[PDB]
Amino acid sequence: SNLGLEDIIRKALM
Amino acid sequence: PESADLRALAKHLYDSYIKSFPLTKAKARAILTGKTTDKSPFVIYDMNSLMMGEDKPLQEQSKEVAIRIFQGCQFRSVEAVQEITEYAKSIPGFVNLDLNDQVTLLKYGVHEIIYTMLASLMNKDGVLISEGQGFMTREFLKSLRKPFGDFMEPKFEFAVKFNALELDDSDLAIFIAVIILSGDRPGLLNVKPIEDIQDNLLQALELQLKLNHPESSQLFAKLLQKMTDLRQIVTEHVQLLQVIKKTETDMSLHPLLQEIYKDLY
Ligand SMILES: *c1ccc([N+](=O)[O-])cc1C(=O)Nc1ccc(-c2nc3cc(C)ccc3o2)cc1
Repeated sequence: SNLGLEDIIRKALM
Repeated sequence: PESADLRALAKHLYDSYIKSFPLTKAKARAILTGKTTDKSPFVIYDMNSLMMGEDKPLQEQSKEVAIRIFQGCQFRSVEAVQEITEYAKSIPGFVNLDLNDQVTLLKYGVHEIIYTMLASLMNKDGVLISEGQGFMTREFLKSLRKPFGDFMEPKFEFAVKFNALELDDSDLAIFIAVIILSGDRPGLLNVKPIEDIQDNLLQALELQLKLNHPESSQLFAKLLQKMTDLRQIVTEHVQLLQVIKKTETDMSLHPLLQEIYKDLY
């Protein structure tokens, strides 16, 4: 719950 | 040769869009029209039909109902976010961009794209919900208690106008790629290569609209204005955040209506 939109995106880019 | 390359770029994008997005505009419209094999969506048009619907539970409190809606819809957006991210990797030049910039471009871009997706699920009468098996009317949503009754109306207003352009998937692929390669997002490290890819995409889009819609008048121009409307729609959503935090009490909402809103954006 401290992991936001950027985490989802970064994960998906990797 | 220049034009051949603009056509090849459009095709690449279209093929990549079909690979990345299972929920296409053609599939939404086949459900909205009836062409589809299977039986039609259930229509929620009043409280009775709401209660008679159950195709989808804990007791939500008063001054949280709206924030819990925004949070919940944003969380259910993740599979879209991932789909958009995947599509973005296929846009020539994008993964050769600065990782930091890839992330920024998507962080802002996804919301505009999600609204474009939302438009495919809408017509002037209503919106598809519950994986395309339900249909919630515009009139019903507009009739709900303040502030909720004003949540969706502006998205319908945009969607009617946007859908009036009559774009298909092949057009939308390039449109969405143009939205993602916006060199004006806050915090971009190296803009030059971004605005350069977007210029190429803008060429491709112009030619695509000419070839796919030879009859139309200022379709390129009208479509570019929709980026403003999307921008505008995204910047706004905050103005809804702060009407909530001090509204003429109370914000009860029936639990099936709270469930339905979490399917929107
Ligand atoms: C969810 C369900 C229903 C409604 N509604 O108005 O009926 C709205 C929402 C909702 O939460 N919409 C929503 C949430 C966030 C944003 C948003 N977040 C952003 C972050 C950044 C960095 C840029 C732009 C953003 O837009 C838009 C809309």
